[PDB]
Amino acid sequence: SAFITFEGPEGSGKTTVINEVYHRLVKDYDVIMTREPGGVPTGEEIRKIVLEGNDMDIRTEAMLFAASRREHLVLKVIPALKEGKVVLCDRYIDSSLAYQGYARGIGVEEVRALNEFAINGLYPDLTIYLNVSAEVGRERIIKNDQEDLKFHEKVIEGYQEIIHNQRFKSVNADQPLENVVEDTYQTIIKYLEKI
Amino acid sequence: SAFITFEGPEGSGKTTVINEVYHRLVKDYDVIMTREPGGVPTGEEIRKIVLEGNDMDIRTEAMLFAASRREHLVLKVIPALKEGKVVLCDRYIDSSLAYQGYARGIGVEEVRALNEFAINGLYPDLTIYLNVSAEVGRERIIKRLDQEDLKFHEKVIEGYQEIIHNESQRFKSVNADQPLENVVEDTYQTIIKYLEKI
Ligand SMILES: Cc1cn([C@H]2CCCN([C@@H](CC(C)C)c3ccc(C(=O)O)c(Oc4cccc(Cl)c4)c3F)C2)c(=O)[nH]c1=O
Ligand SMILES: Cc1cn([C@H]2CCCN([C@@H](CC(C)C)c3ccc(C(=O)O)c(Oc4cccc(Cl)c4)c3F)C2)c(=O)[nH]c1=O
Repeated sequence: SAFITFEGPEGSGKTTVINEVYHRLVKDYDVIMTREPGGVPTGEEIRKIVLEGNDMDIRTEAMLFAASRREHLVLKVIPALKEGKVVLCDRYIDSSLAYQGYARGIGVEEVRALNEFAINGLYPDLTIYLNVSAEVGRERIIKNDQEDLKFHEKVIEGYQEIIHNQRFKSVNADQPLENVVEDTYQTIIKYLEKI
Repeated sequence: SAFITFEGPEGSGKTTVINEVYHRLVKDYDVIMTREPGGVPTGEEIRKIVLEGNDMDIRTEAMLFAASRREHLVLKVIPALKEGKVVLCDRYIDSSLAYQGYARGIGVEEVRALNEFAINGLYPDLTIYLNVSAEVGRERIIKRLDQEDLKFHEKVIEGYQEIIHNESQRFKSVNADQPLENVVEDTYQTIIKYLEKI
């Protein structure tokens, strides 16, 4: 079994990368693709509260992302890992650290303590960080507003901080998407072939 | 002026909602309600080709929906917007993305390329998505369905979910699982808030 998370800002090619890597890994592994809340009923109800939120307090929002994360982990991820699956998970603890911790300004250490309560030591085996520059990410976002640009920059600064302070494998996401996919696939295969 | 589209699967109460919201808005705004082809002659003739189709190729069907869309946009929508009107439109690009792109399986990116050729930058100012769960929607549709109809209905909803996830800024999702009086009220309030923001 392997619990592989994928992290990055928007415009990092993360959607293309996880989907193409899934289509390649499925030939050899029992693999699933998921994202929180991932169809888990309690998580889905929590997601409704977050998305129906009118100017929700940022700490309440962080605690709801954390509760959705625990439900998804306990009812979807852990059962799949027990079946020996390779779990490809789009966003996990590091998204809360970059978005709630850094970009929203709650503080990375405070959001870490919250998320460590939520995951109770179940950190990923491998975390792919799609390392995109703010400028390349901006162009992909436009294809797919000073405040929006500044928020995108802060998310990237937050990710740069989290990795500055073992499971992380940084992939150059400024390359064309074909190369980002190949490098991510090779990084995952190298890990899985080591058990 | 404002160009407002309404989207949703069948069973979302979309017909009832737009007609009721339109009736209330008419008292206060220079507003019109339309849908494609909406009486535009070329659009009506294209509509006949689509509805008389005998197992029509899904790509041909998409191009005809896009051709009706442009004729309606050029002849009805754009002149009304130039006259300063609020235009309420029942189904637009996102219907093609969810139905032809996702549910019929041509591909959302391919159908978006087709429809961007048709609308030539005229995306809605606001799109109201009547967000119904597959289960409530099914129950409204019955107010049983075969396995092919349920699966198609579920794919349309999945498609809309994916389209709204990748382009949130334009969309305002209204909970359509609520009784229709509340869906009407939430939609009306969302629109008033937007129009007063102009
Ligand atoms: C996992 C994680 C993500 N993110 C960000 C990532 C960028 C997208 N962003 C929002 C944007 C919208 C509010 C405009 C966003 C976008 C889409 C959705 C949806 O599922 O449709 C969504 O809902 C969710 C998602 C996950 C859990 C719950 Cl409970 C609700 C959502 F929150 C959430 C954090 O900030 N922290 C985190 O831990
Ligand atoms: C705008 C749009 C809608 N839809 C769907 C939505 C659900 C209804 N659905 C059909 C069902 C019938 C075949 C049983 C359906 C139902 C009624 C009619 C009519 O006008 O009476 C109809 O004709 C049209 C409608 C619009 C343009 C043209 Cl050209 C022909 C029609 F197609 C069409 C797409 O799929 N893509 C799109 O872009």
